[PDB]
Amino acid sequence: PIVQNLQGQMVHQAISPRTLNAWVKVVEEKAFSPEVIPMFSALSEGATPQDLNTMLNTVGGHQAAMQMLKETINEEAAEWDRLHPVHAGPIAPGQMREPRGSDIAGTTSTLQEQIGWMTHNPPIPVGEIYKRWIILGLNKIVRMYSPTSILDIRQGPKEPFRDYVDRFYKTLRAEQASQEVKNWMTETLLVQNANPDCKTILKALGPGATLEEMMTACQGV
Repeated sequence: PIVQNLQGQMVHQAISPRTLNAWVKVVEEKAFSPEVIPMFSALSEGATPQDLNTMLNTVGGHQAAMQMLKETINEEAAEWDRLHPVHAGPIAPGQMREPRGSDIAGTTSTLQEQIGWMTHNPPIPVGEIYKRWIILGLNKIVRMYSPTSILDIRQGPKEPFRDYVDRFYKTLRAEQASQEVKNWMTETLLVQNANPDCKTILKALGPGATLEEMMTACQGV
């Protein structure tokens, strides 16, 4: 964010690696929970647009979510521009050119410009404005969740467990997800999503049941 020199200038300080590591941990752990939003807001306190983009690049592997954020950001930026039309005239020595939507998203603006806007009297709070757009995006992401690409693969009441396993793994293989997410899918979701009768059998197996043991256990259930 922004800090003052002993020589009095407002200068930029990169987000701490510990704040960044915390944010990446929140996303890893709190998948798409409403809980992500309040955390994002706490962790991004004081952030310039550059800092906010830094936080997002850190969780960019979530491509479907990043795509949703992009569309929200483009939409809000477009409305900002409608409300804040470009004015071609000269800028008075005591005025400051207003930011465009892309300046707020950090795309067409420099850190120096972001800081100049943020610390003006009164501010042009481009960090807070961009943060609101991101939050609009995050809310849309959580609200949409209720996915189908794995989560809605459920064993049928009369489905042979070997067929369910096949469907599950086929769906799994076609996804673009990190390995740690896929590991949770194979080790816990598969049982989680088995039918009532198979799940009860599966949950009564030992600590280290192999998938072949699982299929043996649930055969004709």
